[PDB]
Amino acid sequence: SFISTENYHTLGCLSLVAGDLASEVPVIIGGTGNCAFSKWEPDSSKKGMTVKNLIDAEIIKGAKKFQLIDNLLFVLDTDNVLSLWDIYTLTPVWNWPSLHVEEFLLTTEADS
Amino acid sequence: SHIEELQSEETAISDFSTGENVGPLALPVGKARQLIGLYTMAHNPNMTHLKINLPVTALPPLWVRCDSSDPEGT
Repeated sequence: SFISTENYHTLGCLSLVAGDLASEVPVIIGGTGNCAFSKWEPDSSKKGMTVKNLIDAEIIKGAKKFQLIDNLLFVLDTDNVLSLWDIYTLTPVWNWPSLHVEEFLLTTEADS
Repeated sequence: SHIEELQSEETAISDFSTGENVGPLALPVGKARQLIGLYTMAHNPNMTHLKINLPVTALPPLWVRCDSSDPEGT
């Protein structure tokens, strides 16, 4: 089933991340265009995902890469700037504008 | 704040008010997030502060009104 982001991401979607929090499936897609962020969640009454949250391309024009460890959406913007976000409501928690991080990797001895 | 200089004898269908005033309103959710972030940053010891060289003093909470302009319902 193809779901089109042509009505929200007019310049192509750049990064996609999928998780399972709050008894849902938050699929956060970061791209450039009318809306920088699109949060798709599966509709329980239908067959497909619908948009639940939208962030305009005003402060951040888009997301290049995501990494969702747990309740922490580390968002790398189009300016190679890393930031810390809370996935529950997408509120600004932290920002890292001093470090021009082209790519960031988070590694830990994961047990649970 | 303008002077009428055209004559319109046609019938216009519109409604008008005779004493209604807009009271307190709510800020946009995107605007509210910026202020919530500013409050969070102003009271964070891990900020590279530009005007304060001391640990930040705690203050009673901030609550920004939201107009629910997003499908959050907030």
